[PDB]
Amino acid sequence: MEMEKEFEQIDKSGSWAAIYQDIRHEASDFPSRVAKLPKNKNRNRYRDVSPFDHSRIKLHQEDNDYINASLIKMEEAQRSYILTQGPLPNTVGHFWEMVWEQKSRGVVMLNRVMEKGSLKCAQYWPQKEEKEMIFEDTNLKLTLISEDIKSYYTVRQLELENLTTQETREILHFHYTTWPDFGVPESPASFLNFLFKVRESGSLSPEHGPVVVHCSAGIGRSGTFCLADTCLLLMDKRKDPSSVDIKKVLLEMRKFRMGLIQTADQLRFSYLAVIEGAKFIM
Ligand SMILES: O=C1OC[C@@H]2N1[C@H]1CC[C@]2(O)CC1
Repeated sequence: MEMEKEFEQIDKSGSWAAIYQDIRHEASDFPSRVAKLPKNKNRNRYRDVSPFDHSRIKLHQEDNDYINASLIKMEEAQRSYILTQGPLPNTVGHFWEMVWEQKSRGVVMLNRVMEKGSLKCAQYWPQKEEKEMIFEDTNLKLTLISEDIKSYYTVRQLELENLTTQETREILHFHYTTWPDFGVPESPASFLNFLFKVRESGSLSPEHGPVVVHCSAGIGRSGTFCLADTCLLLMDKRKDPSSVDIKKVLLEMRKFRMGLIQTADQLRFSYLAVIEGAKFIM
């Protein structure tokens, strides 16, 4: 079925939970043996969210190459994404090592450091120009260059220096700051505006490594971001945009990381975002 009228048909019939459970039943199950090794316990935020072995990002290190991060490679859309958990106190150096080694231009953050009165990820970037951060375990230096605070999101320019080689690179930090502590946004308008700002920066384009996108677990809000982006790109590429099947795209993405889209409300919000976004594109 088309999307907008399939949407109204699920609303009128109140069957979002059943649709979402079907997706959960059909989703891929691949091994995640490296994630579960005892030496990696303090590298995982949640015991039930792990990268598959076949798609995990490897650190360029011989001691321990493990990070909780997955490469989502979308062949028809010609887009790739790295989805990862919010960094932990003992993985902030690994996080920036990955950004460096994968040649990423942009980092997309969809959570606040504290939500619901608890810490959802480490404070992993510097908050003042004159107070830079050094990660001694991976030999990187990170400096805040500029910050632009808007009503729904903040964009930061960062300098990452590989201290072994003295090479430097400019990284863009796109921070969506207004996702509610509970539920999903009422309108997709600010989320779509944010997506378009990330696109306009070059951070999603083939002349760079894959964008790094995270929330707390790296599957819920993060899944919504890449699902909406890929569906909109396919609607532009194809002769028949009504042939784009959001459930099929989501199942394709779940071949590369488990659990993408965590609730039926996040599934409905993803439909809403793609529907509204397709009208603005034209
Ligand atoms: O190989 C790809 O690339 C992208 C996904 N896919 C097939 C199935 C679902 C898609 O979204 C479109 C066709």
